[PDB]
Amino acid sequence: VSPPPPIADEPLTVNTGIYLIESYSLDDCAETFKVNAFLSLSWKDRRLAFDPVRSGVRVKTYEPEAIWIPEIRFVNVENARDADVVDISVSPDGTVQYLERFSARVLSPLDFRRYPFDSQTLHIYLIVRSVDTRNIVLAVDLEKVGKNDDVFLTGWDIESFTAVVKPANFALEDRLESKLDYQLRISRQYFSYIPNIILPMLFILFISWTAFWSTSYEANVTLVVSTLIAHIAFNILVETNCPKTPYMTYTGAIIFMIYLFYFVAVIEVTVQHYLKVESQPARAASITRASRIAFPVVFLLANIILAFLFF
Amino acid sequence: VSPPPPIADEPLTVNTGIYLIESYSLDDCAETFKVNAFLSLSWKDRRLAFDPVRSGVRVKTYEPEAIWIPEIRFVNVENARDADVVDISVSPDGTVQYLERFSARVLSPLDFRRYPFDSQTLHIYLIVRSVDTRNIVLAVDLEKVGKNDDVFLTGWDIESFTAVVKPANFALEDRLESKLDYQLRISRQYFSYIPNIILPMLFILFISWTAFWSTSYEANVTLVVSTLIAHIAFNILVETNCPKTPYMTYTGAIIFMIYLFYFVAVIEVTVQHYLKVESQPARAASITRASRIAFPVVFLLANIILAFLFF
Amino acid sequence: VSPPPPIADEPLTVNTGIYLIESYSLDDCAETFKVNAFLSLSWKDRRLAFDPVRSGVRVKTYEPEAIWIPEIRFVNVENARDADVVDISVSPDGTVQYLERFSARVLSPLDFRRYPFDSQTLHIYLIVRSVDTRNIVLAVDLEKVGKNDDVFLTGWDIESFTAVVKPANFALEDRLESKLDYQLRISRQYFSYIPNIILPMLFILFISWTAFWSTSYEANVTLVVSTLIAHIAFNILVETNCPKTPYMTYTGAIIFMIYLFYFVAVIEVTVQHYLKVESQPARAASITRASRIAFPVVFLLANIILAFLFF
Amino acid sequence: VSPPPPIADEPLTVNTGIYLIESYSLDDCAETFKVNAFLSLSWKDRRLAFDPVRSGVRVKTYEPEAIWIPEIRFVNVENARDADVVDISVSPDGTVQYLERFSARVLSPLDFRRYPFDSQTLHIYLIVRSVDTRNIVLAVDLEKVGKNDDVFLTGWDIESFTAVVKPANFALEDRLESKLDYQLRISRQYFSYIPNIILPMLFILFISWTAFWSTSYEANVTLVVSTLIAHIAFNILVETNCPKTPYMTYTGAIIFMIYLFYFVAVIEVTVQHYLKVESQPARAASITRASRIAFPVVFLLANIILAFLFF
Amino acid sequence: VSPPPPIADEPLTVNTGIYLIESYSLDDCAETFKVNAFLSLSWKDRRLAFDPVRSGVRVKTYEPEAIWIPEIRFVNVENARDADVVDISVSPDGTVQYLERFSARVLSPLDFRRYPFDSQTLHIYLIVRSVDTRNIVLAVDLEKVGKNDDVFLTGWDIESFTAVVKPANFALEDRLESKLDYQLRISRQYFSYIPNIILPMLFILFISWTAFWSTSYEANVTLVVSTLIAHIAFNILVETNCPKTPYMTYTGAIIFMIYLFYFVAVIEVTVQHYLKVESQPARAASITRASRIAFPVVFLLANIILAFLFF
Ligand SMILES: [Cl-]
Ligand SMILES: [Cl-]
Ligand SMILES: [Cl-]
Ligand SMILES: [Cl-]
Ligand SMILES: [Cl-]
Ligand code: NA
Repeated sequence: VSPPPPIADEPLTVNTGIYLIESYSLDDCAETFKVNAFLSLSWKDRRLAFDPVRSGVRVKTYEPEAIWIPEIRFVNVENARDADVVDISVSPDGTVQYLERFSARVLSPLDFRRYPFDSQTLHIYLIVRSVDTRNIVLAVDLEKVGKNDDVFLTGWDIESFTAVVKPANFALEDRLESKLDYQLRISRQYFSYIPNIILPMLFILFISWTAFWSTSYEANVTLVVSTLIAHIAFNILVETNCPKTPYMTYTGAIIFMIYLFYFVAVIEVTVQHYLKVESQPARAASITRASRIAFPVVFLLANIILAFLFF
Repeated sequence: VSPPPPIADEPLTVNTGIYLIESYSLDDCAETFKVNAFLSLSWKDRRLAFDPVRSGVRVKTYEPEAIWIPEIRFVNVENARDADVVDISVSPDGTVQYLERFSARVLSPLDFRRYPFDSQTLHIYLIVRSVDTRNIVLAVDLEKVGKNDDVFLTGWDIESFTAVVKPANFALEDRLESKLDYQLRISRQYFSYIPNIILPMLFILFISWTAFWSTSYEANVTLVVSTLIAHIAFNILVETNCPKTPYMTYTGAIIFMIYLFYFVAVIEVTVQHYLKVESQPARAASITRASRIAFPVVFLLANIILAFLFF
Repeated sequence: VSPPPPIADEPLTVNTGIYLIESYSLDDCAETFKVNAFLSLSWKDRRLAFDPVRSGVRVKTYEPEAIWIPEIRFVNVENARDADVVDISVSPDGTVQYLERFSARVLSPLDFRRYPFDSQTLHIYLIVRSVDTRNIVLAVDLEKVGKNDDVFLTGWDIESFTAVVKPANFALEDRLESKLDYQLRISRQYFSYIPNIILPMLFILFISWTAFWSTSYEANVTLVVSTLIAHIAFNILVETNCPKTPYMTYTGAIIFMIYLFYFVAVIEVTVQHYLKVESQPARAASITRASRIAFPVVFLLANIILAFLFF
Repeated sequence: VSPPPPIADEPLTVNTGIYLIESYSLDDCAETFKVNAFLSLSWKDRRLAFDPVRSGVRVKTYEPEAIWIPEIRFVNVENARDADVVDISVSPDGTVQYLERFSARVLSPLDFRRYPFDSQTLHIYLIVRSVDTRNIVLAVDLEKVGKNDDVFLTGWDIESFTAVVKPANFALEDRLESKLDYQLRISRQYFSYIPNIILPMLFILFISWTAFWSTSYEANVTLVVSTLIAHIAFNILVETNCPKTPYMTYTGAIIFMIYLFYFVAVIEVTVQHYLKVESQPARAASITRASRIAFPVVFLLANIILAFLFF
Repeated sequence: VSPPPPIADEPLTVNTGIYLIESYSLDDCAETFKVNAFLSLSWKDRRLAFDPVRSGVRVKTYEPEAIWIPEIRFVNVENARDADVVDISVSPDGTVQYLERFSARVLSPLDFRRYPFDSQTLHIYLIVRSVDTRNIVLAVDLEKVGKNDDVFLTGWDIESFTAVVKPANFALEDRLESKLDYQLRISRQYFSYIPNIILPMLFILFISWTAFWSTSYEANVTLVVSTLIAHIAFNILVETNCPKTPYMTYTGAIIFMIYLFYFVAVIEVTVQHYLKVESQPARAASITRASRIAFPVVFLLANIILAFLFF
């Protein structure tokens, strides 16, 4: 089999559609997600045309091997998609209706800057390479683009599944490629992060601030250091959940800034003790009394500034 | 091969049955489980009919390629099922009896709200897409739906395996699709969670309450902070075991509430020390004495409340 | 190809044999193990009979596709076995000698009650489904059942590999099934658990009991809490190694009971301090002196009871 | 099919090109990366030559099985590449133009000496084995070597993708082989390591130095020991991120040297206490006062020497 | 196709050779390694013989399906090798020269007794089973056994790749099996273990010994218990790197023995405090003074004994 010939010099229009059946495995570290969907292809092959009155059959059904099917591939897949042809139907005028069910691991980058209050636009790129005989061009049949209502992605809210109707036609290795952009819009469900990471992290910090109502250096040292470790435990836990970035993330900024607070609290605790030993507890008392107000305020204002910069 | 033609205008009824041989790999985080079962299919194809007298056989055995077999797929599978045809039998009246043994990774959401005292309904959705020639509809042959007695799912009690007899018929890309719902009812074996997570977590909490019978700030600080840390160790362990959720879980609520108890115990320990230093140990004594009763009671009442809200 | 015909009304006897080449990957959490073995099959197909005079050769060699082969499957495999036909030999009378080399992940439950002093019986179930023409029945050729001397399973002692000679014939989905039980007997190598988990865990426990020869509440609180924490560290480690169970395990019982010891040691340490503060160190001295003897004994006695209940 | 025959005694020149579509999964521990690219091959096969006049076609398309294709393999792949033929075009002189899309896991060693400030040269080796008929030699068509602009590798900056134009021709198992070296130049994005590992690690060390402004042995012991533990937590985190090497890495050297600082700080803390107990706090005061300056300087100096040796 | 017939009653000699292209993924816990190599097979088939002068062609090239190839398998592979035939060449005399490129996961046990100063002998066993017609016997063509210079195995030094020239001929399931032993000799690169595990572990132990120059029970309890904890962290870390063994390993012995040192240090710290409280600090002073010398010596002597027993 060879491609359908052009009537006039026109490129072949392959109408495409992706219908999500399942979405799963959004790997933050790998910046990948798995998808199970219908891929619909539609193109006119005049060689396949027939008479409905005399043939008595409105639609003719073919096996993939029997006819010419355009070689459609995904740009951003890890391995080539696992596909199973559902149906091939030919209308009397020779319009072909291809339908396959596929599953693929899609590689699409994520912006972690606003984590865990981030939204993402996942991409699925369809592509066709033009043949020497004729040029192939992709189009979106919006009728055949959608998703099942039950499509869920654990820890995410699925906003929309749409296609950018205008293909990106360009030359690659002295031939035309026609690229389509399917978009899955999702927003992270930040709920869990509040009682699991954010609040426990704030409690340990506040516990270290009780050192401002204590004169016991040994006690204070213990408070600050111990709380500090725990901060370390949470900080590390996050790095694991997260992917390394060449930029700062929201949570990353909060976590880093909290380290400075522990460092300064240690300084205060050290200073207060030094003065007490040097028999000048009145200076020490002033610093400790200032610290009781300053820390919460600065910590609080600093957070405000950060949230402003990030949102 | 093409589908059996309709006598009158009727849709084709494909009788289905799933018999579980093996159940395994219930991944809580992935919300998936693996299954190994028999899939039985039965439909009438008049073109295949014969006379037992003329033929000298009361049954006819075909190879998949030889006859028309309905394209049955699973909706909620990760990848398309691994299937091996066991047998295809034809009765003299053109009644086809298809049997395959398959294995598949089924994606079915879980409700973690009552963890680890939760029960789940796992779903296996069978589907058939109608062809241009005729409409296909699924039915349940309850005689061919079951499970082996030895079917086990590690850390779960297998309640039942049943099918919702009435299919969910609907349009998808202008073709009728017949969807069937097979249900595997399971309930979690919470036993382990008592000596592994629940009791150790209560012991560390109770140990922090011994600070209410001590005047040593340094000793008290150590008691609360250390225990808090251990609680942190346990709190983190759970999140690894359990998926991030946009709702609170039972264990999650208990764990979060316990953080508040440590926070308040630190406040009490701080308050008691402050008064002792300000040469007013009679006030301190009252608060500490109140704390000894108040803590256990409030803790206990709060759990009662939570259990009420969750069950 | 169809099944061979009966010469009287008899069922077809398929003689089986499994010879283990390799056993590996015993996953305790998954309750699975991987196996690499020879599967030998023998049945008689009179339709394949030949005169060595005419054919030239005393034994004929066929390709699987060329002749009828009984559909033998494994019941308890995760996915269908990876098999490669080593040889298919036919003797003049039509006796077929089938040899394949396969590899499979077998799902077989484990009893953790006596961990790490447990022994297991791993099962490999062979099965055949009878056809409408004739009934198929499995048999064990004990001459072809065995294992290589070099067969090892990391962290386990391989006791025996035997077959239960009598098949389990039963009806399933209105057809007969002939099931065979191959057994791999193994016992855990508990050696490692002594210097890795058991002894370090006892040392930390005994370190806490040194609080019985101290009057320093602050030092005691450190000893008991710190050591307690370490126990926690070990406790979790086990849980990672082990599977959640609906029953208590030996190690699990020891670990849980040790928590009670820390809890009571904290009580003693609290009690002793309270009395010392209430200016009654003679009562405190009696309790501490009793504790020095009571603890080891009770701990010791308790272990005895536990070992008795478990073995 | 057999190889094209030599006109004169010349070896067959196969022109090659690799165009990266996707690069992902750079595993530091495994020293591997996954790639998805176009592989282009071009050679002259006179047997396939045709006259455009009598044929009426400027090009001819063939199925892989129909013609002779040189057996090109990758040297450094884990498993043989997953390839799909995109197009095979024959020009009138019999110049074959082959194009496949492949995906492969490439094994290429990494130099960790400058981690996380290291750059790497990833290699992809193309190879062809010469046949008994004629010698096969590889060449680079620089017009067909490149990468998509959107090619990204998480946590790395992609510098260049080039080919060493001159093949490495040599003998292997008594046949000549033509080897080509494709190079992917990348440099690590060290950004993250600063707020995640480097800075937290410096803060904990500096906190240990507050012991130089304290006379409380118990507070100092706690300060150093605790901080030391945190370092330990960070040290372990790294060796998990980072592969074991037979050489020292930059971060590894910093981490190891920091251990010496804790060890010496413990000695100082011990010495200072010993003197204080021996009723000679003037000596102790001198050592502590020296330590306040010495540590930062030595630490600071030590780093310069290290950074110098490593860069 | 059937096997080549014997001229005289001789068994068929299949000359073998394995040439390592790549060696990777040495999994200590799994006791496996992955290999990518050339497998060469050479045997003589008189049915395939031809005339050089008459034919004009020195060598004839066949497709695997066209001729008889001996069924060579690997004994110790997890799954059957992924093989791709590179070339089949027939000499006039009928000597066939087969060459495939394969990749396989080899299961070969490891001796951890001297870890991390251990050397291993990895095995690759080639096997052939005889047919009813004639007996097949393997031989090593040392000219075709080797490895690429660039073959590396992360964290290991590759010593040699050799073959035991004489096969192990034996009967299994009433047929001859000819087994060959290919050996990959490797020695572990212990460098990393010194600054990563060994030295940090010694530093924490020396820090515990500073308790011998302190009279502060509270400080000593902290020193010994904390450091002890750190030791635990390292001990556990090692357990993750290593596999459970039925024997003691070198590192395992060092780690276990170090626990005894902490246990005895706690006893000393307890004893010293008890005497101080009983108003007898002169006895306490003697024990502490003895301990300072004794611990290093015994620690040092015991280590010597251990190294002697292990090497
Ligand atoms: Cl694709
Ligand atoms: Cl399916
Ligand atoms: Cl099977
Ligand atoms: Cl390849
Ligand atoms: Cl093999
Ligand atoms: Na302390």
